[PDB]
Amino acid sequence: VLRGTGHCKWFNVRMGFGFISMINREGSPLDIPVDVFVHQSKLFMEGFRSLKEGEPVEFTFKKSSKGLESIRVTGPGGSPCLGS
Repeated sequence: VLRGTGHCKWFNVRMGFGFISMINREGSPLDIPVDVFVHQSKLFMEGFRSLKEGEPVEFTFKKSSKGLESIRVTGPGGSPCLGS
């Protein structure tokens, strides 16, 4: 279980998932961003779960055979995500 921070790259509510651009990993700025998969079920917020393109996020994630995958995604300071 690693942590990172960055921003929603895209999120498609019809698909129920999207990607986060990670720009900081384990507390270190990255020289090139790396994307992280995010499914609606992992979004920390009340009511309908989505992300808005560009919204800033903090998250835990893991490695898998299908790229990096988020475990739990919040807005800044662990606050709820905003969504679209």
